[PDB]
Amino acid sequence: MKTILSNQTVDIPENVDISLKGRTVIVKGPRGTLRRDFNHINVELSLLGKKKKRLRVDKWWGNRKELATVRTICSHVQNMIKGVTLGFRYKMRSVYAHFPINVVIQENGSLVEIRNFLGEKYIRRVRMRPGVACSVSQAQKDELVLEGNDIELVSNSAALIQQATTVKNKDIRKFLDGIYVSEKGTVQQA
RNA sequence: CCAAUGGGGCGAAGCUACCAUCUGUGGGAUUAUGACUGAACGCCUCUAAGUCAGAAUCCCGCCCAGGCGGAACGAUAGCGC
Ligand SMILES: [Mg+2]
Ligand SMILES: [Mg+2]
Ligand SMILES: [Mg+2]
Ligand SMILES: [Mg+2]
Ligand SMILES: [Mg+2]
Ligand SMILES: [Mg+2]
Repeated sequence: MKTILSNQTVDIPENVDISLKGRTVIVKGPRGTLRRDFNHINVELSLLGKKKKRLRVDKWWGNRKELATVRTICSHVQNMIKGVTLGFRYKMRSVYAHFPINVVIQENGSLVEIRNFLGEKYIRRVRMRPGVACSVSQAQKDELVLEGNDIELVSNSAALIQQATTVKNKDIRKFLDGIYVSEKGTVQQA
């Protein structure tokens, strides 16, 4: 049936000062600014309270499919606040059996050269979205580190190289090779 | 010269043979599929809203023809403003 009211609040930390024009939200703070346009979701955004301490999202007279769309806005706003405060440092491992996967990074995090995967002479030049920085960390042999603010762009850049390092026309249950996401965390801790 | 091209050789030009030689292209949205974020369902989840990769398929290009479709320009005789 049409549920008369569904709502969920987001308590924002004092380091962040959010605002909104219409239904598009912006989140700024220490690391940078992140925007998201909500023109597909059709809800009410109340930015109430002095010092803008909480964001409320209403849905009036919507059945189950639009009631499912209420918590996802809360989740995207909380992910954006987490990206602005802390960030998204996706650590990921290069698993191989025989051939060492040669990974190097061109243009300070914009492109990844992937070489020597199952003895293939073809190289993969996988380009990240601007905003995501790829790097090789210290004290670890096979490691790729993806830094960024937008969880969409960082995890999409992870999925690009994870689907680039795939084994074709073989048994992937035996050939356990490729670069795979290992740790999903933040840049700085809290 | 005649023998309805008399016959037999070689043979210009022209046509001709994968029987000689030359050439045959680039993108877009996407199917299947694999995924990202994320609820419904405190968790999970490729999907519900949103997003990515994606192909002899589809469409466009390149190419062939040019609309009872247009075009700018030139010259306009007893002829136009
Ligand atoms: Mg086989
Ligand atoms: Mg002859
Ligand atoms: Mg001859
Ligand atoms: Mg395409
Ligand atoms: Mg799908
Ligand atoms: Mg796509």
